[PDB]
Amino acid sequence: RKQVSDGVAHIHASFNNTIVTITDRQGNALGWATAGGSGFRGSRKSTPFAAQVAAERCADAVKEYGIKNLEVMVKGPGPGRESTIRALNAAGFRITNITDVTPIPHXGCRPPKKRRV
Amino acid sequence: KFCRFTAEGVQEIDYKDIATLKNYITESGKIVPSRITGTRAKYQRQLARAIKRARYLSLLPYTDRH
Amino acid sequence: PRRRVIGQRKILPDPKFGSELLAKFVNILMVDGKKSTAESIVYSALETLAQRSGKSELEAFEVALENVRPTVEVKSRRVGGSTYQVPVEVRPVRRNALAMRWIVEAARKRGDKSMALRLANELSDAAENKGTAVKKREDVHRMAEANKAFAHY
Amino acid sequence: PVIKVRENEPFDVALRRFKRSCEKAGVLAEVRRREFYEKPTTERKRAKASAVKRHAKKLARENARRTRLY
RNA sequence: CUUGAGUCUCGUAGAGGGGGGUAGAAUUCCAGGUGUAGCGGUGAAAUGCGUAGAGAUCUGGAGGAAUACCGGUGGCGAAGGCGGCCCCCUGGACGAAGACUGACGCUCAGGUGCGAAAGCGUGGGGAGCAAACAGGAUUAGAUACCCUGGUAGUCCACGCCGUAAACGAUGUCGACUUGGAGGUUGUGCCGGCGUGGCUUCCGGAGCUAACGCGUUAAGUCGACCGCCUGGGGAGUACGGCCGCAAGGUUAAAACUCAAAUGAAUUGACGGGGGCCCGCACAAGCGGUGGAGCAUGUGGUUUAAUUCGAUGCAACGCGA
Ligand SMILES: [Mg+2]
Ligand SMILES: [Mg+2]
Ligand SMILES: [Mg+2]
Ligand SMILES: [Mg+2]
Ligand SMILES: [Mg+2]
Ligand SMILES: [Mg+2]
Ligand SMILES: [Mg+2]
Ligand SMILES: [Mg+2]
Ligand SMILES: [Mg+2]
Ligand SMILES: [Mg+2]
Ligand SMILES: [Mg+2]
Ligand SMILES: [Mg+2]
Ligand SMILES: [Mg+2]
Ligand SMILES: [Mg+2]
Ligand SMILES: [Mg+2]
Ligand SMILES: [Mg+2]
Ligand SMILES: [Mg+2]
Ligand SMILES: [Mg+2]
Ligand SMILES: [Mg+2]
Repeated sequence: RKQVSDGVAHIHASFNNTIVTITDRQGNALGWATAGGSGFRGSRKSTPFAAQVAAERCADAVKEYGIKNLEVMVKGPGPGRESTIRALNAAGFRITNITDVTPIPHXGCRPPKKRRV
Repeated sequence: KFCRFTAEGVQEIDYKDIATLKNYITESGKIVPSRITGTRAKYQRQLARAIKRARYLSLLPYTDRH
Repeated sequence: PRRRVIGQRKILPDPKFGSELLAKFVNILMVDGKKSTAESIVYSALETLAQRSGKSELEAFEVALENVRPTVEVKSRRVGGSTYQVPVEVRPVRRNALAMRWIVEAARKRGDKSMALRLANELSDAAENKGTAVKKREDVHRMAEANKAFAHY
Repeated sequence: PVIKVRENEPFDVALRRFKRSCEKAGVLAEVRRREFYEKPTTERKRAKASAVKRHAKKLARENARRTRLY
């Protein structure tokens, strides 16, 4: 439907999953995809290949907005950070920006306890 | 190295002197470690106090992402 | 082995066609050192397949081998107590070794009467992607592609 | 780390500038360090252990340039 | 009397303490926009959340707690401890030059005060975390470790408790006894040359059971205090004192043993590390385990079923 052509790509890259969301520059989600919804569970969901496929799919989903030039917000420590941007550049977008937006507390709240495994 | 604040007779570091302080913060806005700049310990403390003051008055940012 | 110095072994070419590949095929078909039996089976199968395809012996062979040779397989690598099927590219020597082995196994678990006719029919079906040997190629390829995410250790 | 894609700068080179800006700001190490609470005793202990073994490494080294191997 | 001790002048560094204020980052919740099928979690899952629109993303708002970077075997403090920034009140330490008092000192049973965390009382507060608890897993079981939740509590004020591997497992004060490299903070003389405080690492003699300590002594001495006298019973019982309570503190005996213990040595072992090797895996080919039979063995049987071998390394073995 509508035409925007200047989007923002948000990559939420956790240890367990990767979520790719494309919005306009004002924050409105045009489309999204996830590694865990792109045909990958458990040991496969948390790999850079599953994130690449998720980013493929999210590019394929926002096709009918004619998005042409993308900004990239990367958030989180997970495997799917680099691969997602390498697949956004491939899918057809002109990546104009790459920022890390991982939230860092300046102290903040007490984290959960250490796992004993 | 070469702590620049000793060589120039510095008594205080003057948070209002933003031009000087910008040399000691990164692009993120974090204070550069004295092991990188070679600032002497006393002046590193003066510099930290000055940067925190300048940040409070919105002369320097806390972060790159405000 | 741990040490590593496996100097390769001289294999004669087949007498009738002078092909090292066909001699490897005879060796893979041979049972109990009875090479004369295996050569007679292979030559009968190749002559039959060439009459039923018109092509030639050592070309219909390489056409059946072409549709069975795997391109990528999976090796197990245990990580978290459990295992990761890791895709790895198959070396051409191993491509042909596995193609020949799968063709012979398929022709063995067939229903025609003699081994020569079973091998001829398996080779004919492999030249159009219809036998159990190309089914094994397809299964191996789909496993490697289902594990493509793990193409790293 | 906010890298601007520059003109005629291909993708690979800007991506590598971004990877180094991140690995320089230590985003990933800060994230890993904030995943679980660490008791102050554990914090002080790992700090002291790193100091002691860095010092021991410099000392063993500067005596290693006083020993011969063959 | 002035050298121990102390006063004054001038200056210095400091997360020293008490009180108040404030800033930015982030979590959670609340409302709203976009958007759609997943999210979350794990070794793998499930519980849980989500089409009643979650997760993601964006705008606004509420609230609590903690202060990234600086940051440092860096600093301060009697110890416990103390970390954003600003102001108010306030303690100690150190230096330089002198002036002043004139042994005013050291230690300290009993006494008195301070004293992490947990905990207790009253009143507030409650984001995040999280004993108990609940569910999901794992397991032979799993009152656990892992997961999803979650209440005290963690925060504040006041009052109590008085204990910690409250550790340097090293009481305090004073004197003396080769060095080397740093850290931090003063100061004289001109980056170089001195002189003070505190501090980290190595190491000499000496000391030590050894490990190690080594001018910040565990060296050489002096003053005073505290404490020990085999292991277990037991820091327990009884009594006293203290405490709202939990309990703290002081503190036995019977009985029982011939040890218990420290350091270091040689091995062996590790679900410690490193480096290598073997049909050890991997890559392969053919088997055994099923059938019938041969043969040995166990067992059972028998008058006797002769004796021996009987994890690998006995079982077509002595034969
Ligand atoms: Mg967790
Ligand atoms: Mg006393
Ligand atoms: Mg408490
Ligand atoms: Mg209370
Ligand atoms: Mg209450
Ligand atoms: Mg829990
Ligand atoms: Mg005690
Ligand atoms: Mg302590
Ligand atoms: Mg200590
Ligand atoms: Mg003690
Ligand atoms: Mg020493
Ligand atoms: Mg008692
Ligand atoms: Mg009592
Ligand atoms: Mg094998
Ligand atoms: Mg059998
Ligand atoms: Mg017998
Ligand atoms: Mg016997
Ligand atoms: Mg015997
Ligand atoms: Mg034997």
